[PDB]
Amino acid sequence: SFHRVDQKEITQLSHLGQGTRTNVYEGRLRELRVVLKVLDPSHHDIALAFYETASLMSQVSHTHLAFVHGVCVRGPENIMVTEYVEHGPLDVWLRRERGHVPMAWKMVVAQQLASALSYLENKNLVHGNVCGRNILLARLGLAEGTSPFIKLSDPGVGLGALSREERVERIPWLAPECLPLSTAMDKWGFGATLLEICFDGEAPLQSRSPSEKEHFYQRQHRLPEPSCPQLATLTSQCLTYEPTQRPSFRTILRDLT
Amino acid sequence: SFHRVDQKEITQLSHLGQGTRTNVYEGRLRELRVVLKVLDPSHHDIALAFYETASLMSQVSHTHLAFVHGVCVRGPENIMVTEYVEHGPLDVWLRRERGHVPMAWKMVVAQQLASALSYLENKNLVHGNVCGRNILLARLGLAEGTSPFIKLSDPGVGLGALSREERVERIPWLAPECLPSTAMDKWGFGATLLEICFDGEAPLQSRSPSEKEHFYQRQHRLPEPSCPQLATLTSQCLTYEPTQRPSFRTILRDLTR
Ligand SMILES: CNC(=O)c1nnc(NC(=O)C2CC2)cc1Nc1cccc(-c2ncccn2)c1OC
Ligand SMILES: CNC(=O)c1nnc(NC(=O)C2CC2)cc1Nc1cccc(-c2ncccn2)c1OC
Repeated sequence: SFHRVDQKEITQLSHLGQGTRTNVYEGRLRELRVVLKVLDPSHHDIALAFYETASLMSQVSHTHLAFVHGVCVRGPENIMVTEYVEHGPLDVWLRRERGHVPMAWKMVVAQQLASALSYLENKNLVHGNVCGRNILLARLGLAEGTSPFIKLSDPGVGLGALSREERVERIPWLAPECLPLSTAMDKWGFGATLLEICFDGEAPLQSRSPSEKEHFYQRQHRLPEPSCPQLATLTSQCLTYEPTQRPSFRTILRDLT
Repeated sequence: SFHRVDQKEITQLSHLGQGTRTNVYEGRLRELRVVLKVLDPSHHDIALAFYETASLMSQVSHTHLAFVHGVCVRGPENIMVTEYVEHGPLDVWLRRERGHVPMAWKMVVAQQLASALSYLENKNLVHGNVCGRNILLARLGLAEGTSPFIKLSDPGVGLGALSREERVERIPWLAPECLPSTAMDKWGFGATLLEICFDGEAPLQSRSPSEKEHFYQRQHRLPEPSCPQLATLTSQCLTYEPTQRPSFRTILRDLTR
């Protein structure tokens, strides 16, 4: 379970984006600043998948995971009330500052992403949506002697409710076993996100057509090596088609530090 | 003197604000994150008050004073290359977080500002523009987190070069004797101490130039702070007799107890 929010406590403001089956808005919680994830009109299947995500996030506590205030369930409306994170999604930032993000900064982001993912591994919980967009910058770490500070977002509508078409869109982040749930899928996610971070918010296959994406996974191909050997080995280990072959986050965090 | 920065070394980024006769931009220095204070096309005396400010800031070193990198000369425009601090101006932050800033937080900021201002007093060096806006937050310190870490900015185009209209615009922070010495920063400190107490809202801010000037001409005194721990300190500071204002050595001593 998750905390219930009455429609009278939440105010909608600026549209920020569009998630899988959702529309992201800025909002107020009665007045604290929040983000409202408004689920589109849906079957009970999708509403339940949205609840599992709120629940996963509601029963966790880590310094590098966004907080969930609860869910507001009305007539045809489901709104996840979540933490507003100052500088927004990392992928957008990495594109804005393309060619000007040092290796040291990216490395911190990776340690923080893996610290957050080691905690869900030990509690045998699956995030299932690791990508640049779901990494939020609480602190930019642009000034000397200041490091970036991340906050991994809620995974949105759970993978179990998405269609093949929607799963194909999640490539290169989607684990190949997930194309047709284990914690090993977040190892593929962490891996494809390392690549996205190295290539300054430009993930491999991102421009490719759904068929070209689907074919790459069907033909069992592998993603490019990054432009920094500081992560080249770690990525090859994570981005293996064999789930059992992927390193544990305990191992990853060791391989980083 | 000060360092000469070529325009090849700098990169102008997003605009942050406007000062007296300047436009403030975020930027890069070849690679550090910097703040570029671009002076408007100016006459040799204005540019000299700008060069004098660069010089003051260049030839001083203090933990709680922002760093000046050098000066660039791009056609009619002069660029003061300064330090980028993580959270920017303090007034902006106090207004944003009004009614959520503990007295302790305000007292750490006060001492830190008195330290910077004592350093310059032992050096017999005036600032001339001590106001909330010229208080930069390197560490936010809410909550706890460790406590805040401010940096007093450069004062921009020196007072001496400004007009009556510009000097009036600096009320309530402008010392009354400066409307028609190191004593002026004691008023500036006092006026800022009110600004910090009233959560970034200074007295006379929203008033007309004639109302502001009239308040000073009629020798009218500013409000008492809602912070009782500062009532006497600011009363001693915000006096119309420069010689009746305490030294920063005294303010610091008093602040500890
Ligand atoms: C848990 N809190 C959050 O997720 C969240 N928090 N803060 C911000 N702040 C901001 O943006 C700041 C203004 C810059 C944005 C956030 N989410 C967000 C914004 C825009 C698009 C998406 C999206 N979601 C799924 C698919 C695609 N995009 C999205 O969710 C990740
Ligand atoms: C010496 N370095 C600086 O002054 C300075 N350094 N860092 C930040 N960081 C940021 O903001 C980053 C976004 C967090 C802001 C800074 N200055 C600043 C920002 C915006 C407006 C002004 C202005 N100056 C005079 C009058 C009115 N406004 C201004 O100068 C004080």
